[PDB]
Amino acid sequence: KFYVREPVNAKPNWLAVGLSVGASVFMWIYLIQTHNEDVLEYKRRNGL
Amino acid sequence: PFLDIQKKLGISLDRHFMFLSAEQPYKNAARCHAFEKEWIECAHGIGGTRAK
Amino acid sequence: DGPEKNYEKTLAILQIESEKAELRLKEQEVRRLMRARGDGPWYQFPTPEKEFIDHSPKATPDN
Amino acid sequence: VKRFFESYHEVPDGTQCHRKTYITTALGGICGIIGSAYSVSLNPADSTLEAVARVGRYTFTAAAIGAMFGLTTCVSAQVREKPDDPLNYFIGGCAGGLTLGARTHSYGTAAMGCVYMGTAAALFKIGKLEGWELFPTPKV
Amino acid sequence: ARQWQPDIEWAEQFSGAVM
Amino acid sequence: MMNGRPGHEPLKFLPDEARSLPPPKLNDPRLVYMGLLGYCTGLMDNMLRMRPVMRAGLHRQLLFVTSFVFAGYFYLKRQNYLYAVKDHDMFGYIKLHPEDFPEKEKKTYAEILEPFHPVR
Amino acid sequence: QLLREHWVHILVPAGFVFGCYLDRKDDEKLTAFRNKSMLFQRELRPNEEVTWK
Amino acid sequence: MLKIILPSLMLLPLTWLSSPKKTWTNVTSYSFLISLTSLTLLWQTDENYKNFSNMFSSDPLSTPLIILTAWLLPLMLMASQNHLKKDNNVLQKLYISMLISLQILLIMTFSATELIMFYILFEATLIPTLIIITRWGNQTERLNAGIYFLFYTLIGSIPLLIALILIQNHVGTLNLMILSFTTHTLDASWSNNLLWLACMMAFLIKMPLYGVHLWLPKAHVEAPIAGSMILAAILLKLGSYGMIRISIILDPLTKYMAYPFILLSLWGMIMTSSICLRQTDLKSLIAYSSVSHMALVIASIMIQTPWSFMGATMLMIAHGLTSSLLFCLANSNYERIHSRTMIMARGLQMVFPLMATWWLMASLANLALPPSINLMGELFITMSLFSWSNFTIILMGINIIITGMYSMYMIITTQRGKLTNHMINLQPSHTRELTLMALHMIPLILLTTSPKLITGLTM
Amino acid sequence: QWQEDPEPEDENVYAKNPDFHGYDSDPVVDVWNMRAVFFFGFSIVLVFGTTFVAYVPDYRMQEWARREAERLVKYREVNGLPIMESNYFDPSKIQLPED
Amino acid sequence: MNPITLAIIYFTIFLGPVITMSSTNLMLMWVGLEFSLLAIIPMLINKKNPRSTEAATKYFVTQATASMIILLAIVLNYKQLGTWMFQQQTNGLILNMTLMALSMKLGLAPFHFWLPEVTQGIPLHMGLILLTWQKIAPLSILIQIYPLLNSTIILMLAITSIFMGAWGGLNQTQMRKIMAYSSIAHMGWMLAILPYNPSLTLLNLMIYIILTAPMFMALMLNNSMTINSISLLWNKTPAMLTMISLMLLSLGGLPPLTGFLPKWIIITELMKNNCLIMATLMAMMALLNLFFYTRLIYSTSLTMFPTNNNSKMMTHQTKTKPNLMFSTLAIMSTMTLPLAPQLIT
Ligand SMILES: CCCCCCCCCCCCCCCCCC(=O)OC[C@H](COP(=O)([O-])OCC[N+](C)(C)C)OC(=O)CCCCCCCCCCCCCCCCC
Ligand SMILES: CCCCCCCCCCCCCCCCCC(=O)OC[C@H](COP(=O)(O)OCCN)OC(=O)CCCCCCCCCCCCCCCCC
Repeated sequence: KFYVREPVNAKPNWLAVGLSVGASVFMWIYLIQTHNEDVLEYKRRNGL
Repeated sequence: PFLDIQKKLGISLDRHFMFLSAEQPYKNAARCHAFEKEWIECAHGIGGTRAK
Repeated sequence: DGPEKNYEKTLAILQIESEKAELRLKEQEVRRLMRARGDGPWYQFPTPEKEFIDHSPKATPDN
Repeated sequence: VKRFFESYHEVPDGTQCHRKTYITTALGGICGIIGSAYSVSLNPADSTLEAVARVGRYTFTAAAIGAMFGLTTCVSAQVREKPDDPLNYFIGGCAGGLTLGARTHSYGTAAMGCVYMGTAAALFKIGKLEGWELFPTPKV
Repeated sequence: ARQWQPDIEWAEQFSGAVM
Repeated sequence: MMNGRPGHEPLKFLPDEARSLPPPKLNDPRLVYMGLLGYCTGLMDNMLRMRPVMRAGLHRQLLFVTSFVFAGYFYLKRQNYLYAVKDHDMFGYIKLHPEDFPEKEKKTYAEILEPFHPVR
Repeated sequence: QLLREHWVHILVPAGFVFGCYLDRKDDEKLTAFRNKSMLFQRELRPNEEVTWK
Repeated sequence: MLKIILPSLMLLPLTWLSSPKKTWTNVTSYSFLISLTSLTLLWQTDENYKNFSNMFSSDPLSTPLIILTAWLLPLMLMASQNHLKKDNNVLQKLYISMLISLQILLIMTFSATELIMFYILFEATLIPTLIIITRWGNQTERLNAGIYFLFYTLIGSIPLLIALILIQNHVGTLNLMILSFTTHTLDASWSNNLLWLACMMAFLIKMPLYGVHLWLPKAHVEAPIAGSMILAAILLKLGSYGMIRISIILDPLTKYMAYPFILLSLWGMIMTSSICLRQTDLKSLIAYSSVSHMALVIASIMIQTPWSFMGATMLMIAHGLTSSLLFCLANSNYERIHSRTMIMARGLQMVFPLMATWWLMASLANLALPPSINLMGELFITMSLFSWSNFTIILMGINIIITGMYSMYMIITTQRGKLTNHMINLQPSHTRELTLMALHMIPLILLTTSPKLITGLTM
Repeated sequence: QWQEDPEPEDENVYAKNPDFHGYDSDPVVDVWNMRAVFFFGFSIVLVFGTTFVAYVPDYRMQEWARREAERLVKYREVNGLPIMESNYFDPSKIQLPED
Repeated sequence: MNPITLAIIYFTIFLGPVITMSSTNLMLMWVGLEFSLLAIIPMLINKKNPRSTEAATKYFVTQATASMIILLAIVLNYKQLGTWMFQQQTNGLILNMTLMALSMKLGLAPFHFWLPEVTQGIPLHMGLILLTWQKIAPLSILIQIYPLLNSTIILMLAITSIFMGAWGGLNQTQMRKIMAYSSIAHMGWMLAILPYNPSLTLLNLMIYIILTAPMFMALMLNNSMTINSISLLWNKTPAMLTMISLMLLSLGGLPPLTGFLPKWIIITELMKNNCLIMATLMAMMALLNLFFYTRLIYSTSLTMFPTNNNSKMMTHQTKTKPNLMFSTLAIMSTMTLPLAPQLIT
């Protein structure tokens, strides 16, 4: 223990870290998915 | 309206008393009921510039 | 690569800028004509809604 | 007064110099009473006597600026027999600026009035020749 | 040799609510 | 100015006709710049809360990047849809009123006589 | 451990090979007129498919 | 060109990620590689202009300016890495970031194919030189100098934006080549006169024209050495480049409308050379010399002759190099004696022999020694001006006489004469500043050897 | 009076490091930063860049236009054609206005 | 202030403008403005100081007079046309009443005399809520009736708004008054572009909001009330001087900042509608706005004003005031200019 008071950021907020990582990976999967069905809708509507 | 929540959800919070031939209590028509009825259905679907 | 690459790339650039210029000019003329006499999709100014008019019989006949 | 200010432009410049001086004096007087009303309302005087005195001084100053501006413009146009030329309005603008400097009692304001009012009157002449629109109706 | 930086008078010219 | 067009759904983000548009390729300068803006936002956040600029809040920087690319991608889809319907309405008006847009016969530099101004 | 210390020396060469890469994409994009310029109209040799890349 | 822009962009992460003991070395070496990479734009084996993309292109006029900016960037670092030794690491990296950003934005500005992007990059370069002058300047007057510089440039540049938007609405695209091909003759009306004045006034302000040149001497006096370099060697040439680009759509009324600016340029170079004769500040004297040389550039660009354009281009490059070199020498003396006084340090020929040789060669470039590109530009400008009107030779000769006068007056009162023996703190020489001297002078020798690279669009 | 530090005096940098090169205070960085600006400024730019632009062929078609001019002078002098026609464009392809 | 009243007042503050945008009726837009006024009065008199009482009283009387001129216009329209809409043939006198009332709602010149007075003497958070949130509902009503407005009086109101805002911003030293005059100039820009295209009006409104929010936040961090207070920010919080400079340059409209984009595209469409004199005068007054911005930057970031002794314990203590939203809004208000075609509809 270095500081005389315990910092509010002494220990990582694990709920916040888990929510951040989960939101990031969920948005990545959702983004790549919507890119894929947008491509498929493009090709099926224009015959490509 | 500037935002169209009213048209999006289909609710009518104030769109049913804009004018005279709108919803009237106990079917008591306002003055000039037929005349601005003709004005609305003339102007509907053609835009403001063509309405004038 | 030689002069023909730059020549044909320049021709493509000049073409693309040419359609961009003439499309912008027609966009200006289309906007001017539509504001003068709105008859297309844009600049359709609002109008009170027709479906909020009663067509049921009422208390007085002279309507 | 719209018909009046349109009747300013009925005749080409250098003709009816008295009429042009009268109408520009009237327009300057209108601008002066507006500015004096704003001055007495934003910054109230200690008594109504000096309040109406300040209104009179501002009205007389603006009327003098407009009067000598229009007068010098018309006389310069008919001396040079060149009616549609912006330099005549530049000379009139400096005449108005020198009237402003004389009423303010400072040659610096006189010179600044010369250059600014000459530029403003010159660009007004270019606008009224080559069809510039100050407050146009929306077209696009 | 040191860079000039604002002193008391240059710092106090900005106080007075009117400038 | 296009809010009054016929068939305009009220307060709609991306209608079904927008699904006829090609999507962004997801590796384009606009989305890359939006991700770089998210990374700069995370770095700025670290510096302002007085942490190491890139050694701190890696999950925060990752979330900033992901959120920025998400918003940029969907906003880009909406803007490409809007520009597509702008050009579509423009071309439709052009074919609807051909007499107001006559095809001019541009004439060559053998009968056009441009003035010559010598620089001497 | 040297790759940790001298990792900054590859950023500028990375920008150079990235800059040359995007310039190649520009040549692929602005190619409406491959072998259509009226000054360079030549029939394609049997061993090639494009005039320039 | 994009292969020039990207590694200069990645210079900034290199600056902010390098060790504090290696940042200067890494950025200087990689910016030298940037200059070497930018040297490839001289591969012009055919007459057609190097249209790299839909938004970047190179020209016989734009190429030397890009190469010049990429060449002065390591010189800016080398000169600035001595007055920043007693400075914070974050502020040092920020100053390097400002220099790199100025170089990037000027490279894009010179390589622009669109005048509105040229304007956006014009103010993009306007910002960080203000930051440099106002934050790292030495005296109190740096804030006033920054205000003067910024608002002269902005009041110039807003009517340029106005005229650009109007001409874009008129023609459609505002692309340089589309304008150059579908150029339309103006009707020589009053609206066209005001349009011409609006689209010319920005570049005339930032050149600077005579009468509106008051921002330049205070900007160079209060500026640091890198700011003095960037202004006096790139931004005035940026104004000239803007005039050469935009003058093609302004026929024919520029024939009579060029009259007041030619007169202003000729009399302005006369009176500013007179100020150089009577001036007590070295940085001010070099600044007013820059005003006179840019007045020559204005006169050539206004008379619109192929000799005038070629001489303007060669004088652009020559004056940029020699003005940066003169400012470097003045700044070396300033970090020696901590004073900008013209007359205070006199006998430096003894203590600094090789630096006095660099002084002599810089002033000989300044007074247009043959066969240097300074003389090539100045002489071909005289040729075109005498073709335009025969009586310009009198003003031109008086300007040339007073130019030689102030250059030799500089040399005599700064190097020759008895030494000021009270100046104990005269460090012998730095290999850093001597290397800076040689890297300024050697490209002048090479461009003298081959003047065909910097001729320009015409010839 | 207001608590300001006194004016710092610039010391003789050559007193501690007699082999000072201008670049940084400690001798190790001083000599390596010197070697960088010479090897990357003088060596690979002022020599290789000078050599690269020295061997650029046909710079703005100068050598081609000399060879083509010699061809056209050869073509015209042996056939009786003038070296230069007064009109660049053939007047039969130009249709002037009637009045 | 308990959570119950906090929730009621904040929800009414939110509900007023949302009613105004979402509602078709002129009556309901008027009552939404009314909701906004009643909801935001107590937070102006939250601190219970005499300056807050003055600000609340001035704001209340000005807003009440504007509301009743709005109500006069609404009732006169309903007499003339029998409906609750300025449809196409409502009287120009009624429309001028609406425009004067909505301008004095907004606080643009020559109805601008209260806005620096009201924003002075109130805490910075309520100045932020005023100068961002309260100016959307009048813009909603104004955008609702864009083609019917009189362009002459619109342009005159706009140009005098920018002139008075630029001159006041040059004169004042207090940060709240500086923000008020900046607000007046920006509303001049939006009001000028309003009849030609409300899309650029909304774009300029969003750009102004996303520039004004983080600058106000930086004012909140130390309650830097004056130019001297924002000048010793180098000793208070040195990591934000760069963003302060960039935000004020974007507020000035220098390229390549994204705050140049609203001014640039507004001027572009002004030339599309041929009002070049108007646009030129507006642009030079925007340069004057940039002048007082640049003087503020000179005071706070580029120079280093003298600091005092207790700033040592200011450095000793630690702060978590800068929220998560500050950096995102700052980056979108600084480096968004290459996304200009995406920002413009
Ligand atoms: C740094 C110098 C600053 C001062 C000088 C600025 C340049 C001077 C010349 C240009 C006028 C001013 C800028 C407006 C640019 C207009 C360009 C344009 O499109 O022109 C064609 C247009 C004409 O439009 P048009 O070309 O479409 O005309 C159509 C013509 N018909 C119909 C026949 C087809 O000109 C204008 O609109 C000019 C309006 C100018 C109004 C504002 C003037 C203000 C006063 C000027 C100086 C102000 C700042 C300095 C104050 C004093 C400081 C000490
Ligand atoms: C392009 C824009 C530039 C802007 C500034 C750039 C600054 C950074 C420069 C980095 C390096 C790039 C150098 C660019 C110039 C290189 C010079 C060069 O080698 O030119 C090629 C030339 C041969 O070319 P060639 O075509 O044969 O010549 C014309 C014949 N028709 O080769 C030669 O003639 C040989 C040259 C080297 C041999 C030694 C020459 C010694 C000359 C001594 C001169 C003495 C007198 C000097 C007087 C000075 C007075 C002030």
